[PDB]
Amino acid sequence: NDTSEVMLLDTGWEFSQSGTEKWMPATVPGTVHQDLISHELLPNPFYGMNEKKIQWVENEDWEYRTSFIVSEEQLNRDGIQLIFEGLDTYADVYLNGSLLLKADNMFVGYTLPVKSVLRKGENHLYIYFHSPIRQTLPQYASNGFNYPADNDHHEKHLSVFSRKAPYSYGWDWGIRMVTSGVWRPVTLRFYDIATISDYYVRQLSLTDENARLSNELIVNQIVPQKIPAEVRVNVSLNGTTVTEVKQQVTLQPGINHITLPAEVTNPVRWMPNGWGTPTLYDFSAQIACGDRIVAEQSHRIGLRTIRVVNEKDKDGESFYFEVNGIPMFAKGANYIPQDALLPNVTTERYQTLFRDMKEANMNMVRIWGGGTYENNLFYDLADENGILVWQDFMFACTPYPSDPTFLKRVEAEAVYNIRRLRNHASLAMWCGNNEILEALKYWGFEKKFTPEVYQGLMHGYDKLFRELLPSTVKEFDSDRFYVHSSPYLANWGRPESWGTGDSHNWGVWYGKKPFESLDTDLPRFMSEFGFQSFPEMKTIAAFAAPEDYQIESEVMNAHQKSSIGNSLIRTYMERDYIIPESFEDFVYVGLVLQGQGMRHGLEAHRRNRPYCMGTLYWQLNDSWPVVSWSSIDYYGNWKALHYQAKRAFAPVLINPIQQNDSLSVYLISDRLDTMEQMTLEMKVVDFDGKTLGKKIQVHSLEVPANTSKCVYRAKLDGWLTPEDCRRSFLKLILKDKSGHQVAESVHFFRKTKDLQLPPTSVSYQMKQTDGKCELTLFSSMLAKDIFIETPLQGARYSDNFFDLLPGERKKVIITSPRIKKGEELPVNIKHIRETYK
Ligand SMILES: OC[C@@H]1[C@@H](O)[C@H](O)[C@H](O)c2[nH]c(CNc3ccccc3)c[n+]21
Ligand SMILES: [Br-]
Ligand SMILES: [Br-]
Ligand SMILES: [Br-]
Ligand SMILES: [Br-]
Ligand SMILES: [Br-]
Repeated sequence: NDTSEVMLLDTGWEFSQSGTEKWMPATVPGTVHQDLISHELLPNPFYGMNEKKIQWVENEDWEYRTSFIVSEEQLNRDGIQLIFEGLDTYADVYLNGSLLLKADNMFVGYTLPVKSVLRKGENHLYIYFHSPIRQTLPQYASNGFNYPADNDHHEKHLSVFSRKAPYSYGWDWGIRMVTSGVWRPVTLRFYDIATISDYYVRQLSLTDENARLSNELIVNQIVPQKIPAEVRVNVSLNGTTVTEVKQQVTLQPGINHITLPAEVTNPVRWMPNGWGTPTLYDFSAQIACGDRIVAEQSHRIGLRTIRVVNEKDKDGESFYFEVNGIPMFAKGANYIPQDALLPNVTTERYQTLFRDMKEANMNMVRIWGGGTYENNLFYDLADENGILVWQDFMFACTPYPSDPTFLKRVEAEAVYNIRRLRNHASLAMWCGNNEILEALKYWGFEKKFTPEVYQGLMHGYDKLFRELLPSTVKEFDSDRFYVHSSPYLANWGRPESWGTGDSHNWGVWYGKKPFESLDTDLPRFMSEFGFQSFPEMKTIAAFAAPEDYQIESEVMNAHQKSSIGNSLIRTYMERDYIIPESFEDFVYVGLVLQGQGMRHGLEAHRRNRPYCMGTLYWQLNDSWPVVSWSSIDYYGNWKALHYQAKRAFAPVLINPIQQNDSLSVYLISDRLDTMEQMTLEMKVVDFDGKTLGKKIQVHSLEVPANTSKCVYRAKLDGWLTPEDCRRSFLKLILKDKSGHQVAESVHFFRKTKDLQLPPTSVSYQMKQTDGKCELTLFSSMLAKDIFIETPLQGARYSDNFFDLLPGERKKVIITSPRIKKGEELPVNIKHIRETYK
């Protein structure tokens, strides 16, 4: 890119428990815990009851060291800069006898001038990590009260004192592994003249005819002389220059601010998943001094507008996203860290997770505030997949300190990550925290703390979430939306508040409300709602024994962290399904349950646009093997919920909704084009495959762009008897003028437990080659909610958790790199009727 040389300090690292004098090889970026595991100095933290057996680690201090060589030629470069993209958390960094840095915030990258401290030959780097617990014990003792952070799984709630990933201290789906280490890369850059400290491509305006941009560079010049330079910006698309601009300057020692306007005529816009291509331009800034390009930085840039509209209206206060001027109904999920040990998350795992969102027709992900500001790769993948990103700051569920030192650390991370992320097309909004305002209003505090301490907490809220964070966003990301808290007003126990802003409706699960309540309890935007399930058996076998297999054994409860657990799964299951006697069948039906109940809500929210303008379910993914609200387990396996979210988020959806012994059929489209001259066709089919009555035809339908509309209503009485309702289903297709199918749905008229399901044999043929299995499935009679189960971790399915309709063949492709020709894939097909006698 330029004349600099970058040395990655990713080898030759060793670590030691402080005070032992024993050193072992370590992997950096990494964690103390992984380094221990890799020498069998911890048990598999995820296996069994082993969580208690790993806790001692957080009490020790840990040292890391490496050495490296610098040449006489490198040492004579104008500048040499050591960069820590991440240190978790309290780290004293020494290089060749110099204390370079006393680090104290996991979420901040540190850039350090080191030329004057480096030596020709061997150079020695030592990092001392103070235990974040022992570091903060004296701070807690001075505080005189315990912050109410119930997800911090320790008697003393020390999490609140440290700018360290909240979930690391435990959460209601997570293991406590309070880890330390060099968690993101370390980089030594040898360079001449200057580095580009920041490059911000600021969009000033965008219309169909012109995008106007301001390229804002901050250049740190490291030599004593004034240096003539030319700044150049090249804008390209797919390798071809679109526009190019330049500016002469003379760079002064220290910081220089440079602004170059650029325009792209007839811009090709970045569109979200579902509405087109997520086009990205390549913007490259260079600093040229004489012949040499001494510094260069590039960003991929998406040209689009995002506006969050949050305005008083007749229904209360709206909360929705307008993308490229068009209201966009949000479809997605809440994202949590993908591992207890962040650096174990590989490039491949990030890529697969985005394939999983894109394939489920999502257009939004919330990076929830108990995790981390995600790495650059996460955002690059969001940009290239058309997925909008809601980014919480990293504060969740408790009030936090607001003393001057604490607020300076926070300001440092807010500036760092805002500048880090603000060039991403995907980045859509910032949210000050998760549930802290709700917590302060509703969760009991005025009777847990003195009135003085409670008042302090309330003024402390404002200092951080209503002043410091919104001011920082206004300064560094001024055209992006900020809201101080999610949910900002609406509270799930208070119906009167549901028309105001975004909701976390935990009436389902925590309030024990039936899934049917999601049809009536409607929000303006659902930013959280959820339901737990045990993960499938091959994941259970990664973490439990057949002994170790009851819903409330020590081990199952050890793998449940919500305030209840596993009893609640059984309670809800009983409402809708016959509860199976075996543990394996109970796991299967609980997957089915979570998928069917949650998709009922996803459909209610889309059906009720424009009152409701988004749904993000809790939660996408898992950080370890566990029972949780996730749609995808720790090993990448889609639960039923993920297949059902795909179906519910389909661009065009036929949604039959039955209430009060009556059926309505809604046609729901997130297409940018209107469909004309459409025909809905339906027919009742019993479980043996025989049609009941005649086909019903609704012709001449239009499905306008971005709308949900009722096209058919019929009372059940006079049409089907209670007996038929238990013994048949409705098949629904939507087709264009010429008979081409654009959508299909199936409807059942009774709860699954009330269906008279025939005993049946799902048979299959298989064609297996390397990487691939093609199965053809057949059953003469209905097989309900079939699960095609294979022991192969992370195998992918074209479909799963679907009703196999009577006498109707169904092709399913299974893929995995570990599918070998001639070593046939174990396949177990389960279905509802098989689970009881
Ligand atoms: O409990 C599941 C999820 C959480 O993991 C996550 O923090 C997410 O923001 C969230 N919000 C709630 C609702 N609020 C509470 C539930 C239980 C105890 C305290 C608060 C539930 N959940
Ligand atoms: Br330097
Ligand atoms: Br520097
Ligand atoms: Br300047
Ligand atoms: Br605010
Ligand atoms: Br009904």
